[PDB]
Amino acid sequence: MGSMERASLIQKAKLAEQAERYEDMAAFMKGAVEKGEELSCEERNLLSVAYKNVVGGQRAAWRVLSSIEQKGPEVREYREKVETELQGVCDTVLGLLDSHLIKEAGDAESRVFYLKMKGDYYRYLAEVATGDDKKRIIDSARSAYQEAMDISKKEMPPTNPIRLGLALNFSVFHYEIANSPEEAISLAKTTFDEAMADLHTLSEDSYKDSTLIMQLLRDNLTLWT
Amino acid sequence: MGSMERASLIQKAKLAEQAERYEDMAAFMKGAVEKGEELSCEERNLLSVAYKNVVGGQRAAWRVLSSIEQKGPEVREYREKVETELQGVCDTVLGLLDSHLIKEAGDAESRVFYLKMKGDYYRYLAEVATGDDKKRIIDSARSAYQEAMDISKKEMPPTNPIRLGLALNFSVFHYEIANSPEEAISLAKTTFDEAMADLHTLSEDSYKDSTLIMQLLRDNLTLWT
Amino acid sequence: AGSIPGRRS
Amino acid sequence: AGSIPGRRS
Ligand SMILES: *Cc1ccc(S(=O)(=O)N2CCOc3ccccc32)cc1
Ligand SMILES: *Cc1ccc(S(=O)(=O)N2CCOc3ccccc32)cc1
Ligand SMILES: [Cl-]
Ligand SMILES: [Cl-]
Ligand SMILES: [Cl-]
Ligand SMILES: [Cl-]
Ligand SMILES: [Mg+2]
Ligand SMILES: [Mg+2]
Repeated sequence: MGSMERASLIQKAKLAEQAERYEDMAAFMKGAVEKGEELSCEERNLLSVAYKNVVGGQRAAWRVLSSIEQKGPEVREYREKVETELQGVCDTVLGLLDSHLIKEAGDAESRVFYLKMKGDYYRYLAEVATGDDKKRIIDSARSAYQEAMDISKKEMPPTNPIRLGLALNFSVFHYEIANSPEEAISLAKTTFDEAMADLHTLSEDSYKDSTLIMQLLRDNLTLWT
Repeated sequence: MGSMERASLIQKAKLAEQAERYEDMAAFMKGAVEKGEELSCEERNLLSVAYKNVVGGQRAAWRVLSSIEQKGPEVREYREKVETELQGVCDTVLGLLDSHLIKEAGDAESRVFYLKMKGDYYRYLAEVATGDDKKRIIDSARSAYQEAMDISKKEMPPTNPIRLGLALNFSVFHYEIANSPEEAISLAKTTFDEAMADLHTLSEDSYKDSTLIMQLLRDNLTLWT
Repeated sequence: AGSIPGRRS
Repeated sequence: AGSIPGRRS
């Protein structure tokens, strides 16, 4: 995408989302990141939406194939093919974050957003990991989420949607990856309760955003308890 | 896919469908066709399912982008990119049919199936065509559907699901491509009525198949009248 | 108008 | 359990 203008890549990412062409969307946003400039709030969301949808489809396919495999070499070979593709996309996202989105992100909102992404893509790698580096992958996810949590608690109100989504995802990490269901439940409960107590400060539109994510926390708590 | 066994390609196409990985499915089935052997009934369905789903998603995206365009150069450029990809997939399918599925298909069921596909992929090309060859593309679709119709009327009962689906699709061609809504309505009505009169000959499972497609014909008639 | 689906569903 | 969606929808 080196020959396309940054603004054109952003415009085409928005069109790709409208057309539900998420692989294209991700390629346009990778090109935009590689222009070397920082991303605005809206642009960060385009980047996340694109890759979350691409990897989300790969994860769903990997889960279908892994179930069939658990129940000739073809099933294993094809699960491995999908797994390698998934790992490649995660590595690409992590590479964008490391070169050089995180290091240039100084504001709490941007830095937390990117560290949350870093935790998420290591978590997706951990979902399929089985080898000698699996513990290190889990710890890489944990470390990214923890740094994001530390910044968010110092710099953002408890209703901030990025802070809430980070806590939501880190709680999923604890439950599904780290074998720490009590930590997952504790984090979700404390996050929900501290957000509830801060809703009185919010406008109608901010209230809607914060309560939407609070409901996602509650949905998980209902499933886990 | 030249190094993968035919049977493994077929097995992986089935897995890809279960995982909703239709691009993979199409690539596996292209590899299977390129082994040079004829396809069984089940294998013909795998080929059609794979490419119908791939091109169906491209068509939906092209329609979103074409609507935005009708309402800088970026929208046109991106619509053109999706259009070229769509044309490439249609050309690939038509190439498989021409080399050499149709020429080796002697039984009415296989030959009608492939000629129906040929009509469909020329119809998809016609949906996006605007240049000097647009009339020829439309006529190529018409000619393929017509040959399939002629064989089906001589060799298949009026309830045969391939005969019914062919008539359904040719009726859509008349309405949406050829600007012949009366021909579309006449074909759908006569097809429906002749199938109705033959249902008494069918088993429960065949009855279910034929009535399902009859309902699709009726749905179109209700929309068109 | 609808054309034939890939599968009965 | 659910993680954050890409968009509010
Ligand atoms: C990680 C994260 C968290 C929130 C947001 S957002 O922009 O505020 N937004 C989009 C994602 O899903 C949402 C659900 C409910 C409220 C707001 C959002 C972005 C990234
Ligand atoms: C073109 C065509 C027509 C029918 C069939 S099928 O195998 O009989 N089948 C699969 C496709 O959708 C259907 C709907 C209702 C009944 C049967 C089918 C395959 C290709
Ligand atoms: Cl494979
Ligand atoms: Cl900065
Ligand atoms: Cl483009
Ligand atoms: Cl033959
Ligand atoms: Mg420039
Ligand atoms: Mg062989």
